[PDB]
Amino acid sequence: AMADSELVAQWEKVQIKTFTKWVNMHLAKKGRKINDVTTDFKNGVELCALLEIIGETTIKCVTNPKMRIQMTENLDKALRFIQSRDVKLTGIGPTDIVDGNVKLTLGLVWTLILRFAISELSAEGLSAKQGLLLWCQKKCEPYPVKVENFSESFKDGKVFCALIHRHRPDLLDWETVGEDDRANLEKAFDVAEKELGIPKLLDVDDIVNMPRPDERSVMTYVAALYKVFSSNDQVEKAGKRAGNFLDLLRATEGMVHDYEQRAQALKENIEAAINKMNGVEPSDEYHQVKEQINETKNYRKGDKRAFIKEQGDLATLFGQINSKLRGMKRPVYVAPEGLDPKSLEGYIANISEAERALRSKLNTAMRNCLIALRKAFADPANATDAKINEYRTFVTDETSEAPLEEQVATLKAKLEELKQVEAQLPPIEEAEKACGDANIEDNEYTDVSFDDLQFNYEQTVSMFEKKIVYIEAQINEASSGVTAEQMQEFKQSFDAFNGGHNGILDKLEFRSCLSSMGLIDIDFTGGEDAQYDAIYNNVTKGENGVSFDNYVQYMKEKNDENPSPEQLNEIFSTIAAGKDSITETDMQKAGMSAEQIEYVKANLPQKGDGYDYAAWVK
Amino acid sequence: AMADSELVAQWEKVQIKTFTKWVNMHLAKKGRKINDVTTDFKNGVELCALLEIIGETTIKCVTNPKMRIQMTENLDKALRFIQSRDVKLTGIGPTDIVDGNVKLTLGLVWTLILRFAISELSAEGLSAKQGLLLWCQKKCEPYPVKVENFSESFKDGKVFCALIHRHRPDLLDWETVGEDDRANLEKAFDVAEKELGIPKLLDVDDIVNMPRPDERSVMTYVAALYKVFSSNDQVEKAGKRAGNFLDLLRATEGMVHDYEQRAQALKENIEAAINKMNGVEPSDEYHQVKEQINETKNYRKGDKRAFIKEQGDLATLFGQINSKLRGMKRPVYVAPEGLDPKSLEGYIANISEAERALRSKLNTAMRNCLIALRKAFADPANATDAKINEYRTFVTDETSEAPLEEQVATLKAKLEELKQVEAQLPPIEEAEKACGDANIEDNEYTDVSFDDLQFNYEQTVSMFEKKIVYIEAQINEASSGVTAEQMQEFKQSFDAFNGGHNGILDKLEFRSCLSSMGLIDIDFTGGEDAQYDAIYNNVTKGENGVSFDNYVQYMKEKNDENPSPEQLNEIFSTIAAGKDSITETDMQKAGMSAEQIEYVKANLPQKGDGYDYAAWVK
Repeated sequence: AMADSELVAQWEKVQIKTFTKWVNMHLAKKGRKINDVTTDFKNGVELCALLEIIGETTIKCVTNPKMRIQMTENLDKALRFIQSRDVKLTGIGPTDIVDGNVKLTLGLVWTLILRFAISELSAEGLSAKQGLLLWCQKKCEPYPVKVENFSESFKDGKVFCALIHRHRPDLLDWETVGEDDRANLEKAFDVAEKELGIPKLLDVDDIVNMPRPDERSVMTYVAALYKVFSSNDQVEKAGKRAGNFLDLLRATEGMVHDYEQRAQALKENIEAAINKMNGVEPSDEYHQVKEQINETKNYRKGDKRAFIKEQGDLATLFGQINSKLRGMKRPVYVAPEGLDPKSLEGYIANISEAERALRSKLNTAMRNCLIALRKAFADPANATDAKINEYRTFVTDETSEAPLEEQVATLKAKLEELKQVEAQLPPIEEAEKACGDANIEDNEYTDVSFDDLQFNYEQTVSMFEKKIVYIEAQINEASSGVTAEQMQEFKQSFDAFNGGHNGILDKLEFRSCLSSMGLIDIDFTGGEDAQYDAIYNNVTKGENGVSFDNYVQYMKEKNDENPSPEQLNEIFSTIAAGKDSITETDMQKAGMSAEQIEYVKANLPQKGDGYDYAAWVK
Repeated sequence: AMADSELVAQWEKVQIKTFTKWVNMHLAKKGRKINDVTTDFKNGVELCALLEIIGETTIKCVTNPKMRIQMTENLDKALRFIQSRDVKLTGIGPTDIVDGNVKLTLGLVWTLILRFAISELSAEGLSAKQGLLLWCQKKCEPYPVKVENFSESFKDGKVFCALIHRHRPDLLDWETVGEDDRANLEKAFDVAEKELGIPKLLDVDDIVNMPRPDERSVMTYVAALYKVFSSNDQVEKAGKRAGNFLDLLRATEGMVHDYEQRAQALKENIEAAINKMNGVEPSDEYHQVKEQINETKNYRKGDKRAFIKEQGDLATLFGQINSKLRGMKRPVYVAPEGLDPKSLEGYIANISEAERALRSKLNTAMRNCLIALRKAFADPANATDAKINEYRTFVTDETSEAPLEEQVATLKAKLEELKQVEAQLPPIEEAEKACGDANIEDNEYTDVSFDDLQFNYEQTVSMFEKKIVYIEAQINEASSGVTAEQMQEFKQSFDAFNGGHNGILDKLEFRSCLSSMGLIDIDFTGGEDAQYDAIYNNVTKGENGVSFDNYVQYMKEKNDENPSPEQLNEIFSTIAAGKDSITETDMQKAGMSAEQIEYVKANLPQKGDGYDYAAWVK
């Protein structure tokens, strides 16, 4: 019977803890927390922040008021906001909150619970407390619970469970509740804490011990029932975070499209290039293989660069996107068969093999091409040097005992044959020149030169021609008055003066010849010599040019001008008047230029009084 | 006794022939000849030419006078010249010569013989005939001859011989004359004819037959005695011809000096060149052998040309001078030993051999030089490719069963060793480049390239580094919250973004990295991003750069932003208010962008009314 009064005190102790737990449930949204409503509101600051959250209005209370006037001034403005909303003002002034009056402060925390948690639940004749009760009565209708108030009804804790299942059957089982006061209460409070976001405003020990739980406290835990809604409606903002999370996944999905676009391009472009290398056939021509070698240099400078680089970059892309997935705890991306990075690396290894196989083909094409070019020249140059030298040996061979007229037949034979090789020379000149265009600079094949060929040819032909004329001259020594060794001299000069093998001496050629022989003082280049013009007319019968026959006729006439050995004897005799030794004196009387005389003196032997010419008969 | 009168007639016959023979002896100097003095003077022309030779004066008689007046006019002027010189005029008029009077004409031919042959031989009381007789008497003093007149004295012919011997003992022997009238006479007349130039004015038959030879005739043959002098004094002009002959020989002698000067120069210049070729030592350097090869090209273009040409020209000079000698019937010129044309030809053959021996040495220098250059590159390239590939094989070999912490020790071992080969690469690059400067274009020695070396190196080192980090990551998976496959992704991106091996991410490098990951919209090149600047400050503690440790710390914080699999479950539950299948409707009420919704619809499986997320718990 005594129970009544005793009960009220312990209720106050419970009501102070639960009212505290209700304030910092809203304050925690702003990082703020309080220990005790009866002491932490004395400065007015913590009330303004609580009013600002539940009120959606900016109050500017003085952040740490030290003197009583700022605290009281604080509560005039902060309280005036409270009073603006139809909360029951009743007794309270600002000083009542500064001075820390328990029962009035609890009454003030009570009014803003009705105003800000359950106000709208007024319903055409229903207070905040009543409508909330009817709300509770509705929600547990399927359940074997008896709900009369906010004390006795809640004590079993069977009604706490019935509210959560009705809204969320997912997280709390019903076929569970029995004689475990502690279990069902803890069951509810932890469920509210972990998935509903409601703090355990109520202590599990403090309810099982008491005859009745405090109405206001349990009424307050009713604000906690809605504060679970309140939190979730703010966790719909937390649910909008998953929109950013959705964005990230959708972006990550996109970059795999960029990978696959690029990976396919690389596979395409590679297979293509391999084919171009595999498609080219190595040349035979040097300049062609040179260009073919140059085209592989063009690849390695440009596309090869690009093919290795993109492969790496795509290995990086792949790893970067899977970095994202792994970190967002979604399953890893695997690429479509043969387009994963390691298969991409393999195509690189495939083209790195195609080029090496083609450069190998092309190296060897160059070697073979180059040996060809050297053999092009060496093999015929060797064969041709051999021929021109066999003929050389032959005209050099002094010894033949056969008749002289037989010698020239045989000689003229061999020359005709050797003259035939002349033809095969200019192909050899080509092949040497072709080696110079191919910048070849050694030839293991031949030590011969084309110039050596031409010189050996031209030399050996002259040796043939020179022997055949000379043996011709020895046949005709008989019939005509010209020693074979004299004909040689004539032919030697004539041929030396006739520039081509046009078989005649020009007007101009003849002059150069005679000026050499000193038959006219060398006036050959410039002037129009009346003397020469007369000599040339004479010599060239109608050949417009000096036939060799006409040349020899001229020379014979020049020779015929000269005196005989014995005719020259008589010439001297006449000077000396028959003396064998010729004195300077009688000779002088003959009147020769001193030059003439000194020449005699220096030439022929002195024999006493004069000089002998019996030596000159020899 | 009767003899007297008979004798006079035959004398006239003899006197006409000898007077004729005397006229044409002088006329022959002008190509003119007459048959008969008694008939050939009737036109006056032949007398004028005879007077012009013996008189040294130009008469202009009418060249062929047809009418008697020109002939007579002719003889007035021509006779007047005769009369000018103190010849005895006596009876003769011009008509006497036209009419062809024998005795007067003979008398006229007689006077000009005295005037023009023996005049000056008048001597302080002596006629022309007498002084000539005393002249004869003097000259035969040593001889057993008796000289009284110009008839009987000369008949034996012993006096004719005595005159010639006295002047010229050379050509007619004295110990000879006997009873041969015919011999001594013929002996004299032929001697006078061949060497004295006097025609046989006297007939050998006509003297032996007669009692006396005609005085005037034999007197005339006395003019022939002097006409032999007269001829020789004109053959002193013929002796001046030998001055021209002397000139020719002296010129021919000169040209042998020009030959010897030139032949010596050629011998000198050749021996010298041979020595320069024999003196050069073939190079080892390519560019050097190239230049050495080029110097032989310079010879063949220039000096070789000149050396062959001068040799020929001097063969021509030699033959030309001996042409002159041979034609002037002097003995041939022989050249001083080793400077004759055929020895000159031999020195040509000697230098034609020195060049061929040197080009052979130089060909081979090139070949050996070039093989060196290829082996320079091929041998180390082959050895080095082998090493980098043995290490490649090793990191490729998947299989080792030994502890993971042992694997990384062993791995880091091999990498350190392989890293050592890095050094030997740039010498190989040189040797390849050196082959390009030596324009080598094939290499039988190696199919390797330097680029292949560098790529195989750089690739294989990355493969080592990538395995060692990954096995490092597997050791530290335990202690720190990062899967080894996640570390790989981090390291792969980081290394990909750090340009050098400076072990940090730049301000600039970090941006490029994050813009890639899309952690800020790609504003990386241009602008000064307040956001990024704030992020960079945060991340780089004081490294002025992003340490990898700092990079991983950043990435871990980005990962920590993401929700749990089961945390994400609760996020969905809250949207559906505890429904397992999520309807478009309640979700829509949550207010996601339609893009978000369509993404869900397209991603997760439809399970009745809504879409399942039990799949996403996996």
